[PDB]
Parts: sequence; structure tokens; C-alpha cells
Amino acid sequence: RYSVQTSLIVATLKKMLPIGLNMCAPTDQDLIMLAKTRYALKDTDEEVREFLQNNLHLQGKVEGSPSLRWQMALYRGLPGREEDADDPEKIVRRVQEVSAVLYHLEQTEHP
Amino acid sequence: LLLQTNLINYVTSIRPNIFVGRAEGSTQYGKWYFEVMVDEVVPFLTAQATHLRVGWALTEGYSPYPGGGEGWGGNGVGDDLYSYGFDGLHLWTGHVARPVTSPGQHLLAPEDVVSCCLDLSVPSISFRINGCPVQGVFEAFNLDGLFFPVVSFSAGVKVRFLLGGRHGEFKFLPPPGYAPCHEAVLPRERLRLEPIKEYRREGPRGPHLVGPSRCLSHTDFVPCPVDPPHLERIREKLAENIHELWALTRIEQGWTYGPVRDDNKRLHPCLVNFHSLPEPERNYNLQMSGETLKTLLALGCHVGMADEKAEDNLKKTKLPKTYMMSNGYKPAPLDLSHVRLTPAQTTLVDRLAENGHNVWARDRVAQGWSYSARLVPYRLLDEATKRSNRDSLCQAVRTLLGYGYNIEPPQSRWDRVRIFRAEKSYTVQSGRWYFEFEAVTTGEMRVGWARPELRPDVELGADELAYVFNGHRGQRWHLGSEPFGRPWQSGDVVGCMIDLTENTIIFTLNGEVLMSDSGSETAFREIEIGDGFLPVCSLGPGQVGHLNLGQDVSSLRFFAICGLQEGFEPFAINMQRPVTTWFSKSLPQFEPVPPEHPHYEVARMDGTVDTPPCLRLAHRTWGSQNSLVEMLFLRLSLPVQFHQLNTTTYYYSVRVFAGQEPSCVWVGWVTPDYHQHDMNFDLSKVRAVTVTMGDEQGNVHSSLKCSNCYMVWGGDFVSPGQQGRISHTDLVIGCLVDLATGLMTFTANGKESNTFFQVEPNTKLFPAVFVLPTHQNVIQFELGKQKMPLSAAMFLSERKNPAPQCPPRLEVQMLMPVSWSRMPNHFLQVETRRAGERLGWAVQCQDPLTMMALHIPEENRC
Amino acid sequence: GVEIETISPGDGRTFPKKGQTCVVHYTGMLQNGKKFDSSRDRNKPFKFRIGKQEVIKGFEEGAAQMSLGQRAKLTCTPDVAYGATGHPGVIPPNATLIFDVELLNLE
Repeated sequence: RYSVQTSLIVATLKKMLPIGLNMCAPTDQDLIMLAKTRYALKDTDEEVREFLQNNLHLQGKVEGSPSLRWQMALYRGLPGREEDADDPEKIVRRVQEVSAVLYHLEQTEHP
Repeated sequence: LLLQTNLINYVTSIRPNIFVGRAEGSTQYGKWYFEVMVDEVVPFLTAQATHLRVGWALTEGYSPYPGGGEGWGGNGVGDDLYSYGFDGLHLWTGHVARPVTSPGQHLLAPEDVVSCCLDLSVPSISFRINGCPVQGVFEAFNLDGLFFPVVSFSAGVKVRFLLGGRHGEFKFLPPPGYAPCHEAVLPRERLRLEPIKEYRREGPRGPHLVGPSRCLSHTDFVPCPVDPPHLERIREKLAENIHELWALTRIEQGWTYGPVRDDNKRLHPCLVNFHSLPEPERNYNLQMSGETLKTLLALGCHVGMADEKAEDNLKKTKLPKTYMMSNGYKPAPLDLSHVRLTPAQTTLVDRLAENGHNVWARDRVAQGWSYSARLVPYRLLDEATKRSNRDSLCQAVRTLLGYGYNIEPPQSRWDRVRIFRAEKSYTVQSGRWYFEFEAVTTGEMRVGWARPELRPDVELGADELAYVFNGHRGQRWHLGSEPFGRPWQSGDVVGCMIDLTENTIIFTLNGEVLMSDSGSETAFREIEIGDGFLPVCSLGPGQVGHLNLGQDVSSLRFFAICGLQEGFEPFAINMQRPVTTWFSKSLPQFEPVPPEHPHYEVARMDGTVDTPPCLRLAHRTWGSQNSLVEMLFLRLSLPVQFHQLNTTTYYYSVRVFAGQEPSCVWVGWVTPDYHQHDMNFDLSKVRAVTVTMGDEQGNVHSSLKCSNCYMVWGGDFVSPGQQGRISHTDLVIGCLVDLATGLMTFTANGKESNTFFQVEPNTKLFPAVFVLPTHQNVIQFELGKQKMPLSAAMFLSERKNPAPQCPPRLEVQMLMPVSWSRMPNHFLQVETRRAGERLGWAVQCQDPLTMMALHIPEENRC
Repeated sequence: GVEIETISPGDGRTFPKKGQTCVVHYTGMLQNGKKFDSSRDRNKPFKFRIGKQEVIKGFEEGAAQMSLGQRAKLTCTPDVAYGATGHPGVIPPNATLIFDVELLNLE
């Protein structure tokens, strides 16, 4: 028999998903969720590029949640994850690509 | 009547590596002398004084536990009936201080020498002080087990445990014939001081969980001996071959034939030829050949005549001129190298060497007792003798195999699993959580999530409320046993995941998810929530584990799969306090019988106009569950009226239609004993607890058809084992009157003074037996003079209203061998930080620790 | 008929005079029961005078023949200590009282 589990690409994607945390901040996670729901709400890549800098208040304070301090601490104080100040051109396209690919995976999970 | 609380201090007990025990034969010398010396003492601090008693202990179920003890506070040495202690003023045997009249009634002053004399053969134990013999002797105490020099030092005291060594001298002269803990005591491990039954040993990373250690059990020091012209000729040839082999090796080493006996010249006179072989030499050679043949044929498989073709093959090796002796023999052995096989041959070699050493100890230790190093079989001596005997037997069996042959060889568990879980308030209903566990060795380990309502005395996996994953061979355990993945390695950590969104459990070992047979992320098939989830850890006997729940980033080690990569969070991210954990206690305590139990059923059956209502037992006739006997007693206690002519009352004398002689009286002053019910189930009747009496005394009645029962009071605390518990006493205290006459004796501290059940019957039990033990006789009113029942002196309100009433509070309680307990979150911060120096293993503690707890009036528990 | 078990360590050869004030550091202990009083728990020594009653007569006669720093087990008989009435709510009637008095006054 053949099914989704027989396909290799989905298994490889599921295996490589919990790898790219080095550039995945909780603010970046919120941006990814916003990009995913925008893609779901009838939008294309042009709208994502136009609205790539529209949102600015997503970078909330670290004291807003009882667990947000842990995420900020792990994202800041690690030798393998150093991100103090970076241009928006490289910290947005990757996030929106991750959001798009996870949205596609979720859509194809139950065809 | 009501519940009261008070502060108390924790008690600790250290234990050395010296093992002393008795058996049915050659076990030890039996005369050991030990001394303990105290440098610094601390006066009355906090609430009570510095509790410190010294004495011996036992390993037959004795296991002190900090925090929860017997009576008040922690279970110190001498509180129970399994250990003996002395604080220097009064003997402590059964949580009761025994007053003594000895010269020098003083406390443990600084710079004092304390010693005790222990006799293993003669049942007598006597203590000692700096300058006076301590009055008080023991008689007819427990012998089976292992004796340990235990101490009961509390928080804030320094003691030196000086037995022997570089600076281990005794200030006071030892009695003659007593071993001062020397002459090759445990020549396999270093002498170190360790706590008894450790379960929270510290580590460089975090606390380490330690399971029940496997000891040497008891009565195991004694050895275990065991019991054709062609065969005789083959044995003679093998004897000659091994003779010339050891002769040639001894000649090569530098030992030749001497005139008579040249010990200083390094000459061995036994190197003689077979032609001039001495008659005693031939005698013991044939004797050992016959013994070896008998041991070889003792197995169920004989040697067998397979081909017998290589017996006639003869070979020789190089014969240097220096190897020749004065006899003229030419010891040239044959060369063989095609006899290698499975190590079952090596196992047979080891077994034969063990049997030979056992029989040698049987025929050697039985006499002399002078210069034999005392002596133990091939389980505790040095490995040099074991290796020598092993090579001798392997070369012997090689010589036998080289001649064309083909030989091939044919109770209470106690140390059980220890379930570790958290409190029932830290439940999880929704959300992903991260769990870690570090392993040291590979054994009986089970790690995984489980239901909060975990049933005690239930194997992890053989239930619907456990989802742990067994650490032996890489198989899961949930309502059975199915293979899951790769087995563990030495060290590393163990990962355990959980998810509440879709109920999937993920197991990982080292940066990799454990693959299953199917080849996908195998889970436990969408576990329904029900109540919640809780991390449960297990530990087998002799295993060391490290439970890293995770309180900081440095605590986590691998965190490769999820944990932080996904929407997972560590279990203790923002818990400012260490997470409380509930371990599984091995102490057999009591609990009421649960209702609707499929095995046992107790119903309050009403009586008649002449018979008061009683309590019966209902059991299934079919043997659906037959594990062991039942341990039963009443609900409340029965105190003894102290003082008022007669200080002690309630003469103990059972009477079953006649006059018996129990001869078990004068148990003490108060003795809040219960009424035990010891029996089994044969005819679905067991026992019937009935109260029916109408005269000036009070007794209980039990009716049975065909079974065995024991109507003997179980005392305040009950700690039984198995095998029916027949004739298992603890001790008898012999008070000293400072003379050799004897004024009074102390025949008490009998937890279970039960005799045989066949005293009443002779051949069979055709009618019903009504045991009526009369133990209640306070007073009787002469106004009516009957013609007092029970539940009158036992309660606190119906004292002057004698009537056969059954209050709705007396319920039988079945003995749970396992009970749930919580260990404290803060242990001793020192715990012998020096770990024992060369000055005599000095141990000291500085930081005090206080703990306050309840005290149930009925059951002497904290 | 009162038994005293003096503990020899603790030195002291200054018997308490009549009319002066001395302190005690006792802890209460009921017979075949529990602890009801403890001066160590309050972290404050008890001050009382000798010869002006104001205490148990049995306790006074038990503590009379004692030296400085020498603790003992003063068992007070109930018929003269608290009588047949007793303290209403703390000490049960006709029960002996056991104390371990410790002396630390500097005089």
C-alpha cells in the first residue's frame, strides 16, 4: 500500500523542521504566524513583500509572559546563536519562507 | 484523642564496611572488639538534646528512614526491635529506655572512650565505659542476619569511628580472643563510611537516586560442598601428567629435589620419579584423582566414549639440560592447540574450582583456627587464589580433553523496584512539556509518563495507568511487553517527550528519536486524558540513576529533539522551589481494607438475641488469588491502666475450653497493643471476629471451620515477613543487679509471641474451635455480679457501661507491604563531607535541621 | 518518695541560697505522654525566687537539693503538685510531672 507516510519528502521535512531555531525568535514566531494567516487570507508574495515592514509592534517586551524570558535568554546568551542587530532584509524573507512552507505542509497534511 | 504537632530533628545513621554474621557452621570468629570515641559534643540546642546512641544493628528488614519514623520523630537506633543502641545512660530496646544502676552515671563527655563487647556464640551483649564495666547483659536475641557497628548521631555533633589502621589504636585493653577488626576483613574493597539505604546521594551535577543495594543476605559464609579399569587407568595417567607438569614448572622456576627438606635453599623434595614414588604420595594422588573423577561424574552428562583415538598420541617438547632433577625423570609434556571451544568449559572450570575450595574449607576451617586467612569461599577472597585454581583446573581439563574426549557440562523480594513520582498537585492537562533523565548503569529502569493515581505494588507496564518504557532491552511496557527500540549504553541520558494536542509520546536517547519496528513516530495510540499526566521514574536494585527535571539552561544536556526547538517547555521553568518528589517506601505499614475488593470482602453480619453482631470474612472458594497469608488486626488500641497494689494488670493467659500456659506476660507498663488476626483462607471462612461474653472478664471469640489461625496480639507496631511467621522472636532483656544472684528479669518486647497452631488439635479439626483469650479484667461490680465484655475498657466513654456493643469504628486493616511516602526537600548539607581521613574516619556535622510533624494518638507514627 | 537522677558532668559547687533569684532552663514532659512546655522553645529563661512559694511545692522541694549546671529528672508526685483537680485544659488530673531543669544563671 501507498500513503503520505510512504513519501520521503514529507518525512525529511518533518525531520528538518526542529533544526532552524538559531534564527527563530518568539517575535519571529509571531511574524511567521502573521505571514501564514495572511497567506491563508488570500494573499500572494507581492502582498507579503509590501507588508514585510508594515508590522512593528510584534517585538513585545520580554516581561509580557512568564515564559518569554526563557526564549529571549536562550536566543541571546548562546555562543551558537548571536543576533543583536541585523538588517530587516535577511530576517524577514527567511521567516516568511518558513511560514509559507509550514503552511503548505499543513495544507498537504490532510488533502 | 485529637491531633497535635511538635518540632523534631532528623536522625542519621552511618554504617562501615565490616560485615559480621552467624550461620550454622564456620562463618566468623564470633569475638569482635570495637571502640568509638567522641571529640566534640554540643549541649541542648533548639528543642531537644543531641540524640546519639551506639550499638549493633541487623539487616533482616531493618531500614531507618529520615523524617518518618516509629513513635515520635525519626526512627533512631534501638527504637524498633531490630536494632540495639545505648546513649550511655539507659538501654534503648523497643523505643523504651531501660534504667540501670551502674557507677559513673554520666553523659557522653568530650574525650571519652566508649566500647561494647559482642559475643556471637554466647547470646550476651555488654557495653563498656572509660573506667567501669557497664551493667546490663543481653540474652536470646536475634542471630540470623548481619551485625553492623551502627551509630545514631543527630545533627550537630562530631564523632570518630576508630576501629583500626594507621592511627586506629585502642585506649582501653581489648579482652583476649577478640578480633579488633583486622586479619583480612573484606580484602576486596576499601573501608568507607556510607549511609544505610541511600536514595538521595549528591552528585557533581545533581542529586543521584540510588536503588536498594544487594547485600550478602545471611548465613552464606559457610561453604557448600557437593558429592571401570579404563577409567582408573585414565585417572592414573592424568595424575602422572599433572604431576610431571607441576614438577617441570617448579624446576623451571628454580626449585629442584632436595636431600630431605631444603626450604632455605628453595628446593622441593616432592620432585621424585614414579618408579621410586612414595607410598603416601601415590595415596593422596589416587585420592585426588578419584575425587576429581567423582566431581566430574556428579553432573548429569558423562564424559562419553566418542572416538577415544587421541589417547594413544604421545608428543614431547624441548628438554634443556638445566631442567633435569636429581631423580632422573624427563618431564616432557605434549603440545596441543586445537582444543579451544565455548567458554562453557571456563564456566565448568570456575565451578570445579569453587567446589574444590568449598570442600577444602569444609575439611580445613573445621580445625586449627590459627593461621588461616576468617576464611570465606571463592566469593570474597582475593583473585590471586581464584586465578591460580582456575588455571590449574583449565590445564587439567585441557589434558583430559587432549586424549580423545568430548565433555560438555549440562521469600520476600525486599530489593524490589522503587517508584519515583511527583506530588498530585503538579498535574498536566494541556501543553507540551520537556522531561529528562540521566542513566549511569544499565539495569531495571523504567522512565516515562504515567497517571497521577499510580497503584502501589503494581509492576510498571502491567496496568492501564502506566506508560513507562523499560530500560533493560529497549522494549515498551503498557499492558504487556513489546519491543520498541535499541537498548541502553553505559552513561548518557534518556529523553521523554509528551504532547497534549494530539497525544503523542516521543522517546530519544542521544540526539536521535528511538526508531520503532514500523518506522514512524510511534506513540501509545492517543492516550485519553482522564485526569492528567505526571512524570514517573523507576529504579531497580543495585542501580544508580540521575533524575534531571530541569531548573536551568545548564541543567539540560542534549535537548536535541524539541524541548526548545518546538513549542515545548521544561517542567520547572519558573518554579522557584525544587520540585517535591514522592518515593515508594518499602516499610510494611497498615491501611483499611478497600471496598468492593474482588478477593476479600468483610461484611458486618448481625447476630441474634443471644449472639452480638460480629464481623465475618468472605472469600472466593476457587484459588483465583493465593499469594500468602493475611495480616489482620482491629482498629483502635487497648491501653493498660498504669498504677491503680498492682501496677501491672491484664494477666496474659489464653483459654480454649481448658487451661493453657502461654507464659508470655509482663510486657511492660503501658504497651498500647492491638488485637491481631493471623490466618489464611481455605474454606471461604478465614476468621470471624466475634465479641460475646457475659461474666466478670473480657475475651474475644473467633469461629473457624477448617483452617489455620493465630490469635496472638501483634503489639503496637507490626513488621512481619513471610512463610507464616512462626516462632519469630526479637530479644529478651536481662537486667543486671550488680551481682551474680538475680533479683528481677525483663521478659518483654515481644512483638509477636505466637506459638504453633497445633497445640489445641491432635489429628484433625472436625468441629469449630472458639479461641477465647482472656486479656481484659479491670473490675466487676458486685451489685449484679454478672450472672465486663469488650468495647468497654477499649473505648474512652463506655468505661462504666459494660454491654456487648459493636461500634461502627472497628474495621480490620489488611497489611499493605508498600506505602507512599514523601522525602524531605532538604537533607543534611554535610553528610560526611570529609568522607573519612586517615585519622580514623572522622565525621562531623555543623548545620542543624528542624522539622515539625503530626503524631496520631492511635498509631505511633509521625 | 521522689527519685532524682543527677548527671555528673556540668560541674558547679554553688548551691542556691534562700531568698535570691536564679534562672532555669527546663522543658516539660508528661508521664507516658507528650511534651507540653519548653523554655527553650520560647528562647527565654524563666526567673523565679526561692522561699516565696509562687511555684509548685513539689517542684521546689525537688529542685532544692541541686547544684549549678547539674540537670536531673525531677518526678513530681501528683497528690501534692497539682492535686485531684489539676490545670483545667493543659495538665490532666492526678498525673506526674517530669522536668529536666538546667541552670545557667551567672549570679
